[PDB]
Amino acid sequence: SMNPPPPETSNPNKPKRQTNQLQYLLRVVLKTLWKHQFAWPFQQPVDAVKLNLPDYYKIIKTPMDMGTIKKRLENNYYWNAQECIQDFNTMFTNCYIYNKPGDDIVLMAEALEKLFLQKINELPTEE
Ligand SMILES: COc1cc(-c2cn(C)c(=O)c3cnccc23)cc(OC)c1CN(C)C
Repeated sequence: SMNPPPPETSNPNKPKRQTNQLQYLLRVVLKTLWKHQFAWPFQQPVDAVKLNLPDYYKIIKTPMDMGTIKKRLENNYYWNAQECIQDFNTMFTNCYIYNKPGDDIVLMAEALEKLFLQKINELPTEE
């Protein structure tokens, strides 16, 4: 019935770096997932008000979405690739916690996560 503030996508107090791995995450991983036919439920924060999900933010206390991850990558928010991978994992895990197995949203998250893992296993060695 009321949405929380969305996750931050900038913060001058957070340490940040540019790495070839973070470049890969934006140019390959995020690009591939963003354009996927099943991307759209994950491209913005869950609007629990508009979607009539009064329980969502009573269950999901660490929200994350690909729109936020996209902005964090574009804004050079991360210190390393593992911080970004964690955000993706939070997004997927939130979906499985809130929804039921076999739900359409869970099947779509599972398809995206399979592709995410295929791309992550080709993550370049840090130069
Ligand atoms: C970000 O946008 C959307 C999210 C969801 C959505 C996402 N996730 C992750 C969920 O767990 C979830 C759980 N229950 C119900 C809905 C969702 C659904 C959408 O449409 C049905 C849109 C589309 N909006 C333009 C309306």
